[PDB]
Amino acid sequence: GVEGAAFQSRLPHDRMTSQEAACFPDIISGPQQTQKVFLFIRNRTLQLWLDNPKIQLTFEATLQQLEAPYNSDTVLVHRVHSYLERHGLINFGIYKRIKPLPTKKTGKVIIIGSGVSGLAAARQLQSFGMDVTLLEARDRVGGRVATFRKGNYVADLGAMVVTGLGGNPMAVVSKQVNMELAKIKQKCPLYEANGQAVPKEKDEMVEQEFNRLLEATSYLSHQLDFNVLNNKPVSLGQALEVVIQLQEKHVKDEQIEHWKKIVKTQEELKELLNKMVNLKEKIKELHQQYKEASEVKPPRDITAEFLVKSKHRDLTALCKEYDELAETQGKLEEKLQELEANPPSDVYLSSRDRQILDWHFANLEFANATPLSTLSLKHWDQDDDFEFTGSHLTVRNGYSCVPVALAEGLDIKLNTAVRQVRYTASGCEVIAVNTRSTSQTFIYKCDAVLCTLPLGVLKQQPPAVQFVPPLPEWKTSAVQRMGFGNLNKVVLCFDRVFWDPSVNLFGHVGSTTASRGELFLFWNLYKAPILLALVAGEAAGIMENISDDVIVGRCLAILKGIFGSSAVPQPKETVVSRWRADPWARGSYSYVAAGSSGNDYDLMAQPITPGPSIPGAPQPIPRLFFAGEHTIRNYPATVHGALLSGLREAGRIADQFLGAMYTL
Amino acid sequence: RKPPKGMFLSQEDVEAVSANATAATTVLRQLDMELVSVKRQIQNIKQTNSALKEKLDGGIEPYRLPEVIQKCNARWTTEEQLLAVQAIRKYGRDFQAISDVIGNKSVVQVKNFFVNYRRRFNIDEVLQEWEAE
Ligand SMILES: Cc1cc2c(cc1C)N(C(=O)CCc1ccc(-c3ccccc3)cc1)c1c([nH]c(=O)[nH]c1=O)N2C[C@H](O)[C@H](O)[C@H](O)COP(=O)(O)OP(=O)(O)OC[C@H]1O[C@@H](n2cnc3c(N)ncnc32)[C@H](O)[C@@H]1O
Repeated sequence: GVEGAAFQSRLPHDRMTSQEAACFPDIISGPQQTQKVFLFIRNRTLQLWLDNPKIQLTFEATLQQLEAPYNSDTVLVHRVHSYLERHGLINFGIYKRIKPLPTKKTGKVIIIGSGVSGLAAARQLQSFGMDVTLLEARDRVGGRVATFRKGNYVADLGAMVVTGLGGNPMAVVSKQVNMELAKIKQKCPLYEANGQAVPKEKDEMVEQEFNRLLEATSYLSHQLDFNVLNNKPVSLGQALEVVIQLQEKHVKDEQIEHWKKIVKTQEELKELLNKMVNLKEKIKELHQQYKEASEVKPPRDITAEFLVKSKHRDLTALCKEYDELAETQGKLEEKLQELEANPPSDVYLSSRDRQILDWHFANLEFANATPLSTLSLKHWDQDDDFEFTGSHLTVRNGYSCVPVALAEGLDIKLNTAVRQVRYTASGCEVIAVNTRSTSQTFIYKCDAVLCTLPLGVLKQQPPAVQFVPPLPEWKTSAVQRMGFGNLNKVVLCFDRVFWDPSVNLFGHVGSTTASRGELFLFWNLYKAPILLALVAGEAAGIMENISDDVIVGRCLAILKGIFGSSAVPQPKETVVSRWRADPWARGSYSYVAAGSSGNDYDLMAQPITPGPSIPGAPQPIPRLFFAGEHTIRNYPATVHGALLSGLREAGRIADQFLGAMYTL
Repeated sequence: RKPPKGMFLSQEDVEAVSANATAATTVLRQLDMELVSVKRQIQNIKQTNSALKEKLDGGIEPYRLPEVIQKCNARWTTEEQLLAVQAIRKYGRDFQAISDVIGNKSVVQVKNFFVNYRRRFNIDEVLQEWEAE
């Protein structure tokens, strides 16, 4: 309904957010009726934009289509629209300006990096009538949204997946830019080192154990509070080892008490036989006695008669005792045969079993772009709450078209490496060089600077960008604490598809746990015959120091093993990512390192306000702003997260320099 | 609130597997060594009881005795009075074993026999002598 719009805009349809409490403190402290009005006015405007997002949604346009009792308060509708338009909840992306854009530009902002966060902020700021220039070290826009293109071949080496349109802003962008979106069939068959598919009964076993082990950690972290150890934060990798150990321990604890039941009974029987043998010996001699008494032939005196009759009662008596004992001997004899044929589990996981487990671990090291030894046990899955609904997709025409679509109509200086950022009470100065010849030096002066420098760049020591004055201790510390990860990609261009073209992806189980991520997953995503091979976890950084030919070799081998040496030809063209080596990234995306938290992502976004130039002067305005995927606590390491951060700062910057007139 | 069914991990255990760098291997190598010790013990009682089973070959079939049907007559022949007194001295008050010895008398007649002939046979004196044993 209208309420679908609130969900698709990541907003609770039935209460006001902390954001809106700020801009509309009257309405939230006000009577619950005026609230309901507002939230409807919001949702309906969100709707109108959403239904067609290829055209600007002007305020007048909104008010026309809204009907009473709600279109009675024109100032509310005007406040609501202006709030939504500011924070890119409507009229963001690539719309068609109804009102052509006034050339009365107010303010000048310098944006570092033509990435998706940068691209999004620049369009918004320009959308708001500001002077924006984007500085750019590379000779192309997109940053980590790279897309390879040679002839008919197309394959991104950066992001390739849109994770769900359920509340994804990329949903809107896919209608503004013709993105050919294809779903990803979940089915992924695993193939072991030898080249034989894992049997279905095995596949399902290990996977289930995998999720079983992941719950295990969470229970251990939340219920047992196992989150510090030796004055160090516990990682997810440690908590997994501990859980696996404790399962291997339980296996043994079970065998121990199983055989302990068996030897209790053997001992219990062994003492039965002892009675049996002694009694049988006794019976043996008492027979002889009864027999000898029987031999004295009659006629006999009563004592000699008594002695037959009584040795007869005596021997029958012992014959019943011993009869009851082999009644009991049979009762324990089968129990021993039972328990010996009811043995519990021999192992917890076999060598071959674990190897399959590792692939699930490699797959999980790829999702977070880091070895599980570094992920925070407590916090690594905090974004896993805000997931989008729907299925993950890919971009058949290359994810490169989004940035390029955004880059339309913007001032972008490529081959321009920012090298010192200099911000003071009266304005800022950005100093860049030409990348091709580092001779040419450029000085850019501006009211504010938006920094979308990758976190790996901000991390670099010695610094590749100098901040004057230096970033304060709270912001650097955040940068140290945070995780910037690494996940590599190999793109294999062939003249003929010899894979199962109904499988989007299939995996390869590694030989050892140390190299679980070395090319452990392949993707068939494109119309052209192209396979993508992932390099995750510890394998990622190690493989950057290795010849491409070698890497494509190890690739070829693996495929040959899976499909036969004569079905896989040499690839016509090949490319391999070296993201950590790239100096304009120095990583792939951020992760929630152990000792970090989500708070750090919010630290990363707080803007910097410089000290007064003249002592005793009034508190200055903030001048340094941060966006980028590492700055958005709720949706990190994703293209949409970068985008939303860009929309966010452009909203922040603009309220700061153009003024927010929507708080009356 | 509870760990996923079929995953065991108690507060007690986790600490023991975390206390030292090699503690996890150390405990596991105990149970490993302890399991073989109990396994070797099992062989021993198997060997011991395989022996004790040879000694019981043939069971007691050759030492068994045939059963005789025996209608409980209530008359006390002078002989079977004398079997009773000897039985009393041999057993005391196992009224049942005594009944087994005579073979034609049941516990009740056996039981009150002690009273009808208590005087005439000095049963207390007989039992008194039977106590000393
Ligand atoms: C490297 C890479 C990045 C991504 C991916 C792959 C690779 C290889 N993606 C994936 O396979 C899977 C990731 C993934 C998937 C699902 C989930 C998830 C989680 C929870 C729930 C559901 C799903 C999580 C992860 C992938 C993906 N984002 C996505 O949604 N889809 C994907 O499927 N991700 C991340 C994405 O790629 C980035 O998060 C975003 O692309 C970054 O954008 P920004 O940081 O804003 O901007 P920039 O950083 O892109 O640009 C910087 C500009 O600064 C320039 N610059 C530098 N230094 C200087 C200087 N000194 N002077 C001047 N300019 C400079 C630089 O040269 C560039 O010009």
